[PDB]
Amino acid sequence: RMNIQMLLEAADYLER
Amino acid sequence: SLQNNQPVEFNHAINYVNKIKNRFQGQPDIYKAFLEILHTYQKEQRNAKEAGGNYTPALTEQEVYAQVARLFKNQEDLLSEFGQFLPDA
Repeated sequence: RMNIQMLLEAADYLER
Repeated sequence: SLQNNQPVEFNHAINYVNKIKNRFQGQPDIYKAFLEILHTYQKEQRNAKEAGGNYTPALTEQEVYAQVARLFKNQEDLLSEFGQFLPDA
């Protein structure tokens, strides 16, 4: 799955 | 666990999200908004896939495009890069 879940983990990564 | 094995997509993801956070660094409201949108879409998609089959989501790909479009004015560039992630629906 690559469309939304990807951007989700990315943001959660940079954030914390 | 994912399924892909290309570290390129990950890099592109961080670049985009970072681009938005930087472009809207002044207004943290816009950033938090977009995030909440994606989060909601996730809970909806999962609910449907967990409901077995009989279920009607309230937030789909088209619905997200519309909402993000209204919130993102004069910024079709970002909306485009976001739509690219969406498969052939």
